[PDB]
Amino acid sequence: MNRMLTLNIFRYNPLDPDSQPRMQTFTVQEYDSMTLFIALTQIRDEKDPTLKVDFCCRAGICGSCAMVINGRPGLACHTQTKDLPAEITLHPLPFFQLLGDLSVDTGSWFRKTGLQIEAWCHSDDKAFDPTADEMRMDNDLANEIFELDRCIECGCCVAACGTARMRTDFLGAVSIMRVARFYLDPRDKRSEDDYYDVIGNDQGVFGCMGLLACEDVCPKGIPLQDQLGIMRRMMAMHSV
Amino acid sequence: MQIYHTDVLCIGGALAGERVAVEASMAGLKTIMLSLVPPRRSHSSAAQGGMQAALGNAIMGDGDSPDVHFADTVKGSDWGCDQEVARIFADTAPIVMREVAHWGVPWNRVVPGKHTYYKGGKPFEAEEKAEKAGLIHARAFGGTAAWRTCYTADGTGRSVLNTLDTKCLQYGVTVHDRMQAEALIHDGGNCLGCIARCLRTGELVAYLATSTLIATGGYGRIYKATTNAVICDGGGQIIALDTGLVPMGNMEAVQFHPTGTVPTDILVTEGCRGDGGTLLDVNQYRFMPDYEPDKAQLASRDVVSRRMTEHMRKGLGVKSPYGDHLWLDIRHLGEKHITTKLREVYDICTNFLGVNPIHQLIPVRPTHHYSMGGVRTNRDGAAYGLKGLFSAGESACWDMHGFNRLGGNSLAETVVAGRYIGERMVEFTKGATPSFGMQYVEDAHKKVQERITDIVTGRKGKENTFKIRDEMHDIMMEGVGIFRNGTDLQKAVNKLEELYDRSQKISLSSACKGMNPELSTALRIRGMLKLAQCTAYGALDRTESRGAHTREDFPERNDKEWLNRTLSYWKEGASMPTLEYEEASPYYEMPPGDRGYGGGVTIANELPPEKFVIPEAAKENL
Amino acid sequence: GESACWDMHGFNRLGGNSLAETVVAGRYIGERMVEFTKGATPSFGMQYVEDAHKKVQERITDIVTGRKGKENTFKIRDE
Amino acid sequence: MQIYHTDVLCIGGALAGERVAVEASMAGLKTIMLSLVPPRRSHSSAAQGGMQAALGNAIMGDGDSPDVHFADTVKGSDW
Amino acid sequence: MNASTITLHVPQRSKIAGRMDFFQMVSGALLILFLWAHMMLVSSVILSPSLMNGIAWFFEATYMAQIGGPAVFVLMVVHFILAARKMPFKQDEWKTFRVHACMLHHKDTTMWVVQVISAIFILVLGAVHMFVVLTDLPITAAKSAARLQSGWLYLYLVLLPLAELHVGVGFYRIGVKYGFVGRNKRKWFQKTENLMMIGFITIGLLTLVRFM
Amino acid sequence: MNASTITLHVPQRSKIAGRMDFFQMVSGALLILFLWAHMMLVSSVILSPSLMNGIAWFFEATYMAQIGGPAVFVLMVVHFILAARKMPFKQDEWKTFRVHACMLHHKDTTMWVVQVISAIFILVLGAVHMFVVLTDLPITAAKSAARLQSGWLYLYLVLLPLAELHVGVGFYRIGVKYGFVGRNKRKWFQKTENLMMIGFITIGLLTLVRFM
Ligand SMILES: Cc1cc2nc3c(=O)[nH]c(=O)nc-3n(C[C@H](O)[C@H](O)[C@H](O)COP(=O)(O)OP(=O)(O)OC[C@H]3O[C@@H](n4cnc5c(N)ncnc54)[C@H](O)[C@@H]3O)c2cc1C
Ligand SMILES: Cc1cc2nc3c(=O)[nH]c(=O)nc-3n(C[C@H](O)[C@H](O)[C@H](O)COP(=O)(O)OP(=O)(O)OC[C@H]3O[C@@H](n4cnc5c(N)ncnc54)[C@H](O)[C@@H]3O)c2cc1C
Ligand code: HEM
Ligand code: HEM
Ligand code: HEM
Ligand code: HEM
Ligand SMILES: CCCCCCCCCCCCO[C@@H]1O[C@H](CO)[C@@H](O[C@H]2O[C@H](CO)[C@@H](O)[C@H](O)[C@H]2O)[C@H](O)[C@H]1O
Ligand SMILES: CCCCCCCCCCCCO[C@@H]1O[C@H](CO)[C@@H](O[C@H]2O[C@H](CO)[C@@H](O)[C@H](O)[C@H]2O)[C@H](O)[C@H]1O
Ligand SMILES: O=C(O)/C=C/C(=O)O
Ligand code: SF4
Ligand code: F3S
Ligand code: FES
Repeated sequence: MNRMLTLNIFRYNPLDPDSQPRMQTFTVQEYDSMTLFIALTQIRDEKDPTLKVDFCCRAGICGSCAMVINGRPGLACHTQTKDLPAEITLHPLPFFQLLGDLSVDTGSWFRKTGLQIEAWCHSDDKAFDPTADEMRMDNDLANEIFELDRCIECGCCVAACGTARMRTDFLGAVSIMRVARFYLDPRDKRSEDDYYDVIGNDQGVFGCMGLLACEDVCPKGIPLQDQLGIMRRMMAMHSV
Repeated sequence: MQIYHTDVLCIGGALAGERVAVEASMAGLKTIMLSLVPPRRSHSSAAQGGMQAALGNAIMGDGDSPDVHFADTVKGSDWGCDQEVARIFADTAPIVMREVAHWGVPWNRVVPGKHTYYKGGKPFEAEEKAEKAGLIHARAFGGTAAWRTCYTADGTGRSVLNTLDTKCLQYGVTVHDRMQAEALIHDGGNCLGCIARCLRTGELVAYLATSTLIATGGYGRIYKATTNAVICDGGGQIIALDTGLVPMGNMEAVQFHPTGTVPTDILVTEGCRGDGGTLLDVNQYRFMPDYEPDKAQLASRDVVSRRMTEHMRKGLGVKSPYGDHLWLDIRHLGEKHITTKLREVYDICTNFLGVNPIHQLIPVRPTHHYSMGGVRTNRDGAAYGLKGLFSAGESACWDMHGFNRLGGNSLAETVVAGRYIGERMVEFTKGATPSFGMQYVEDAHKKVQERITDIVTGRKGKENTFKIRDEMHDIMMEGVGIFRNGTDLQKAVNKLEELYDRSQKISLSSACKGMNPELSTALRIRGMLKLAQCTAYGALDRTESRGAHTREDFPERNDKEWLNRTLSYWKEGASMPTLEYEEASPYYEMPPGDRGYGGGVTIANELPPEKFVIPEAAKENL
Repeated sequence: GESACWDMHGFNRLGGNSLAETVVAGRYIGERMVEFTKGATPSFGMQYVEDAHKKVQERITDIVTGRKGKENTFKIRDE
Repeated sequence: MQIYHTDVLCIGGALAGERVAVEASMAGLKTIMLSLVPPRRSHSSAAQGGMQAALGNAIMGDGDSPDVHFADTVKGSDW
Repeated sequence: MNASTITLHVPQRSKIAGRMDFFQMVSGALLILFLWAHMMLVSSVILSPSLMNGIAWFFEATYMAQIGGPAVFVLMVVHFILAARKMPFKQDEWKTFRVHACMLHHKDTTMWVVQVISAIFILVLGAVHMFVVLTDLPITAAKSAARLQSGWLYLYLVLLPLAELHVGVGFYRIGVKYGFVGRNKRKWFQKTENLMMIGFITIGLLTLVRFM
Repeated sequence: MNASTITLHVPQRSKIAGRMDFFQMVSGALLILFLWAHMMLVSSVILSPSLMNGIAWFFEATYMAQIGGPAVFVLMVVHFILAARKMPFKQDEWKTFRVHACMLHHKDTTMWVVQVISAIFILVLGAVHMFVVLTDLPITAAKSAARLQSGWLYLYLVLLPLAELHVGVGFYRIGVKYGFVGRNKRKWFQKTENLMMIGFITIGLLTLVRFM
């Protein structure tokens, strides 16, 4: 709504060494109900096309929009210029290998960290036939299953975790909750002891110092706080 | 340079691409999946509605069978589809839904009891099967008879692709994210791979493989308003188009979805019209029984979308700086309900719009959604003019859909279709093996494709890539809409042809760098324009109205002289697509008939009564 | 190199010449290799890399393990 | 199966092999150096004597030329 | 036998990390209960130096500073070992946690830094105070003098904030992270604990002046 | 601006590392010099009680302990902070070093682990000794013979070997690690130094029993 948004965009390009980091100022007129997706895409597609942002759906369920917005890792497309102050500062997500400008590589981390935690349903292989009928599932278990499998793998809860930013081998609220989503699933046949072998030694579960930045930065609102919690108990009670 | 090998190269990492890579890998072949962004974020993840496969478990689906599914499928497709393709698919959907459910999707299941549903803008009570408690639940969607659409709360795409991906990691599919395919590696009408572009370094790569697949999805970003994610330029289409060997099928068929959100253009799901949707006018009047009396907003899609632009030409839309629009009323549906408590279209209206659905009305307008045509395939999914090229998905013309796609059938097509096309890809790869001549990968390919990069970078040829893009957008929005006439079409095709000339001379506003993000779009402007005129010239020279293609000068369906598929090749070096035509399934199981909604005026088929039922050799046994 | 018959060593190898041959021969043969490669380029028919190659040679491995023709490889090495 | 590509494939990575990989890579060609053990430890590393080459520097070689090298090489080696 | 690596202890795997984390939390609760015992007994000079002296000669011959004094010395340092695992001693763990901690502008994140700085101060002065009063000389209200006036113990204006801040963020933390969490009960817990901390620092500073 | 990844703190890279290690070496060196002076000046009980009383009055009545007490207090804690960087707290750092050091039979490797046990014993016992004698009461040999033998301080046997063991390995290591020793001179340094230490245990243990 007509007020003048000024943006300071992080600028760096690892592929030519001559490019040092800096703060570049941009100037955009704000119209009604404008997402920072609109602001940036016009900054790029209009003034400087070599700005690199990662945009996918502009509907907010994918996770390529992740960045730091005026200090908080957040979502660019799913964040609207109403809530932000008059000057904005967009920074690339931390912890993640910066590819350039605002863009970082996340999914690489998610796949390594995925194998680390082995996030899939482990089939005891009773010789199931899609010819025959399907699994027995109550609606509410499968609904919290949806609540956790609903993560959009944006990268905000890691880039906000002091532990991770401090210790890179720490595998993140993301990874804790993912193992959670296979713990409470019956279709994944895994002993609780297997689960400890995955997240029970340190660097996942007991590496958490409890900053609660996950819970407070998560854009889609996973129940990280109490899922992380119930996981640190379930694993910690491995003791006799 | 940087040549990689595999057996199965899946160009695209989304849902079909993932299923096929998982089958090549389930039978144990080595596989590379190229993806523009991590496979998790694709456009399959933005899918809010659900997955259509005949089950029989919910009360509102009691008795549903793939007979009904096939039947409904064909009817929705305006008999524009291959009925062999759709038979196989209708029977393969359940196999695939039990399977993927077994892969851990959180399908919403049935709850025994009696519930209060919504059919029209009025609720009716209905029970739920007492003995099918935990089985897989469905919902009303599209032009279905029974409720077959299977869902996980809202994001079903997120939740089906998500376990499909965990199966990818488990079976070890090597994935190079950030790889933009550019040309295909071929010669002798034999396909050896593709040349690609590193979305990190900026130099070309050239994956070499026996069996290659095109998963790249829809081309909708050639339009101003589309529900498509900004990553959808149709890459595999533009790489199969520049070969001039394999064509594009039924290209003109562009389905518009009615409930596209007005201010952002984001899609709000059809489970909304599917559970007690209410489409209202500027005065808030439910106008669907006026146009389509019985099936109302559960009508075929191109139907509701057509009716809406009609009703809006009358003067009855709501006027916005965003343009005039209608309303979708889900406040009807209940608050603690909202498709299991959360609904994730609730967040669409919450964050992006000023509307709360349990109070106000969602500004909604017909806007661009699925893209029917694509790389033509066969019953086994091998692409047309070139050997060893395969395709599945939105980017593909399997034509299990025809001229209108029935809602919720595209997910089942990705897993149903990825499974089948994959199976045939698997045994073709476990068959004969090529000879990779490097005067194909090297001669042209790396050369021609590196050459277009150089011409777009260093040269005069100055035209700004964003002006040809946005001028294209205006050309498509005005020229080819929902309602089409002969003369605006040809006017469009003429300026689109000259824009293709202009799109060959391209310049960049920028200063070259390792990986310039501008060049990614600039080099594909030519391609965007090309398959856009495939859709336009496909629609101009098709004089009849079928499916979402509705011609104001030729409104009848005209089964006599077009019951068919518009195949567009390119061949050099030209300014215009060559248009050839091909029979829509001679297989006809359900002969041409009335859909049971819409204003259908048909010039009844004359020739077909010869053949009709001759299902002679069915290798549809599976 | 030593694996090669270039024949700068003939039927008696000159002392200190075998180091000289590996580096000198690498320089010369190498230059020539950059020529033959930088020029025309071949076609890898997989009915060669796949057929035989993998076929005949994995056949020697399977015949050595799971098969008969039972004799100790060491006795044959030392004999 | 599990196919790798390069321009220059050096079967053996030792001393001849390494030089040839170094000039192919010096001209910037994709090159794979296969070795039965890490390239440092080969038989070229066990060479204790030295490498025979014309100098002009040593006082015991003052006046030394490749003529004599060519000659002694041919002649100690028979043909 | 297994003396190189490959995996853990015994024939398969080692649970030591959880046991010891569980033991960092059990030290946190036990130390919190003590510091309640201390801020009950010794804050009784506000009420009367007779109540503090009486309940002070009460427990197991004056809280058994033979058998209970070593309890809290060994237990407080054992806590020290369990926590030093995570303390940002490395110059980059500090530098980063300070850069991230200033940019996030997020609260609980920044309180970790106070758990740390407080941690070193209450290590030294906590040990040296606990020691000077941990010795012989059975307890009186009069003895202080071991504080105050002529006394040269001026540090409970420093020890009191660092200590009761630490115990507070620690009480809050041990609640989340182990499943006593929210987010429902998260806020009631949040201002319950915030209230609890500022309340103990007040009646401590008033035990401090009302000891004078 | 740089609140991200990139590389370190200034427009190229950080120099914090060398400065930081170097100052661990100078905190070890300056602190070694203090302990020399301490066990020289106040190790005078056996020479004469009058001599230590006087040499204490030599600089401002017990060697200026209001400017020298906070010197070794805050500087000794800053040592603790700089060295705690490498201390094997993480249960795996312990687990590994214990197996590597027990399998290697290598001496100085095994001396690092005692450098550790010693360090924790002297933070606690040392902070409370340094503190109890740092609080006013200018020194008298007769009052120190007070505590020792009563206070009750005593011990220091549970301190003297741990302490000088530590200082010893610390001198040995600091010499090697920055290059002040062999090979050529190496053994002279180790045998010489082990003699420095065993001598410090002697003149300390008798400064100890003779103070009684
Ligand atoms: C908002 C929205 C909602 C939808 N809701 C539903 C629904 O409810 N029910 C339903 O049935 N269908 C729905 N659809 C349709 C759905 O998108 C498709 O039918 C299908 O899910 C897409 O899957 P796909 O694998 O063919 O391709 P996509 O999922 O579209 O992705 C294509 C893959 O190929 C990759 N790729 C892209 N470009 C290139 C390139 N140049 N080179 C190489 N690789 C590339 C991409 O990275 C991607 O991974 C919806 C679509 C949208 C946009
Ligand atoms: C003790 C000894 C001392 C010598 N001293 C001298 C000297 O003093 N002066 C002098 O001029 N010459 C000397 N020589 C001769 C010298 O060994 C050779 O002439 C030359 O140095 C060998 O170098 P090379 O790189 O060509 O081959 P090698 O050193 O023999 O290396 C062989 C390479 O091929 C790899 N390889 C091996 N097997 C396979 C396989 N099955 N498949 C694929 N790759 C494989 C190997 O792993 C290795 O990398 C000496 C030789 C020996 C044995
Ligand atoms: C030398 C002494 C001490 C040091 C060095 C120290 C430091 C720390 C640190 C750094 C943590 C954070 C652990 C983490 O973030 O994961 C912690 C946890 C904690 N501290 Fe202490 N502290 C000491 C003594 C005390 C004292 C006096 C109390 C007073 C009640 C206390 C109570 C707690 C509690 C309850 C926790 C939470 C336990 C957990 O996270 O499992 N500690 N301490
Ligand atoms: C068995 C163990 C302990 C006993 C019996 C005890 C007893 C006392 C006594 C008698 C006092 C009052 C005057 C003085 O400080 O000389 C006191 C004050 C204080 N003590 Fe301790 N102490 C013990 C250990 C501790 C511990 C573990 C801490 C942890 C930080 C601590 C911190 C304090 C503080 C901060 C004060 C003054 C603050 C206030 O009164 O609010 N003490 N304690
Ligand atoms: C809380 C108190 C103390 C702690 C935690 C401590 C611990 C340590 C540690 C862990 C190191 C190892 C550095 C490394 O391994 O690279 C070290 C080195 C050393 N320490 Fe201490 N110690 C303490 C008190 C003392 C005292 C009282 C002295 C007496 C002179 C001393 C003298 C030294 C010396 C000279 C070094 C060698 C410095 C170097 O390696 O660069 N430390 N100390
Ligand atoms: C301002 C600093 C210091 C002063 C004024 C000081 C002075 C004293 C005094 C007065 C005594 C009493 C002698 C007795 O107990 O009869 C003593 C004993 C002792 N103090 Fe210190 N000291 C200081 C620093 C240190 C340090 C850094 C340590 C490290 C462990 C230490 C450990 C000892 C030991 C081990 C003894 C008795 C053993 C012996 O004398 O050999 N002191 N010191
Ligand atoms: C309870 C445990 C207590 C933790 C241990 C004690 C504190 C941590 C010890 C190491 C501190 C490292 O010191 C930290 O980085 C360097 C030292 O190299 C200092 O020097 C500089 O560092 C960077 C510059 O690139 C800046 O963040 C900082 O503003 C600046 O001062 C910082 O001021 C300090 O924040
Ligand atoms: C640097 C500061 C001081 C160093 C402090 C470092 C903290 C780490 C100290 C404890 C580490 C002990 O390291 C190792 O732990 C494991 C598991 O507990 C012990 O394991 C032993 O006790 C456990 C617990 O009953 C048994 O299950 C096991 O059978 C037995 O072997 C080892 O006996 C011990 O050697
Ligand atoms: O709006 C939806 O729910 C989806 C419609 C479709 O694409 O079928
Ligand atoms: S937790 Fe929230 S932020 Fe972290 S990935 Fe899952 S969704 Fe994105
Ligand atoms: S922010 Fe960090 S410490 Fe665990 S509490 Fe969340 S991951
Ligand atoms: S852009 Fe798709 S989620 Fe932000």
